[PDB]
Amino acid sequence: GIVEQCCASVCSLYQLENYCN
Amino acid sequence: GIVEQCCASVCSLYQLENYCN
Amino acid sequence: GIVEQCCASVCSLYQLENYCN
Amino acid sequence: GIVEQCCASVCSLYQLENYCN
Amino acid sequence: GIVEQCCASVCSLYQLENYCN
Amino acid sequence: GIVEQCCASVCSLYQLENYCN
Amino acid sequence: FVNQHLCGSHLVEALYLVCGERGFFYTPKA
Amino acid sequence: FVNQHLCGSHLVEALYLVCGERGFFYTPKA
Amino acid sequence: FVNQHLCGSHLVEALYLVCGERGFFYTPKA
Amino acid sequence: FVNQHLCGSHLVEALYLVCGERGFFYTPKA
Amino acid sequence: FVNQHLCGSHLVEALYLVCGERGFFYTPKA
Amino acid sequence: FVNQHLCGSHLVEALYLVCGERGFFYTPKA
Ligand SMILES: [Zn+2]
Ligand SMILES: [Zn+2]
Repeated sequence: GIVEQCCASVCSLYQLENYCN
Repeated sequence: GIVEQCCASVCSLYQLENYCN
Repeated sequence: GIVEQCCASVCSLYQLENYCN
Repeated sequence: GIVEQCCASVCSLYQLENYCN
Repeated sequence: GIVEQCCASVCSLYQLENYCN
Repeated sequence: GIVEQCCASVCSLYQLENYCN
Repeated sequence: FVNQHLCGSHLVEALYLVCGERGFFYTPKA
Repeated sequence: FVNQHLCGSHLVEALYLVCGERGFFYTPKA
Repeated sequence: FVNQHLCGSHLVEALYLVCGERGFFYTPKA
Repeated sequence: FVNQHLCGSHLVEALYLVCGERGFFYTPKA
Repeated sequence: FVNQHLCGSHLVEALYLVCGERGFFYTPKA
Repeated sequence: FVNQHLCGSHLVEALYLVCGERGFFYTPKA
């Protein structure tokens, strides 16, 4: 998941938007 | 909501547990 | 300045990009 | 100590209460 | 106390050193 | 640089002053 | 534990602390 | 914007900044 | 993305997030 | 509440949240 | 170094920074 | 003051505290 990917690898702010309400 | 209870007013750690999944 | 725009008023992440080197 | 244990291993919020005044 | 000096008023890093053990 | 040294090794607050305006 | 005023990012930091692995939902509008 | 390495509470901080008033869901694996 | 009130250290945290490796300048006086 | 892995300033943040107005002592080993 | 308004968790973060390994005591009531 | 191990946003926090109103430049290598 994003939680894992952002920490194990790397992630972008655009990817984080998918988790907004 | 959470904001009205924890920011406007004060709230306990126990109350915050109501927002855990 | 940045402070007047993001703290006094509100600002977007895009506006913050103006301060990146 | 708690400082070490919380970081080397894991610790609970209940254990952290022992350090309050 | 520390709060009255650093939050109500302003204080320097040097003043904060008075609270180190 | 300071960014690297502070994280790879260690740095002091006095060294960080060199980066202030 | 004591009561406290928690606003903005400080509120979500506390939720992260309390909930941990369980995860949480932050919903201002609710 | 650039790619970021976000772990722990640092991620929930990023989420709070990106979602703001819209709110968000923090769902880790466990 | 949404608009937000960012003050003090919270403002520099956001700059760090947005700018990342590029780096940034925080200049209150400007 | 769940178990937490807290290091550095992240621990003092947890302490501040748990103790609040009661205050606390931060005593690491060295 | 400059003077600054430090409140809540921000105040304990600064103490952690300044004191480091020495440790500190945060006592609001005093 | 003592030596500190500062990484990520933890460094920009230290910079904000040391420089305050003077402002600062965050210039990492990349
Ligand atoms: Zn704050
Ligand atoms: Zn961290």
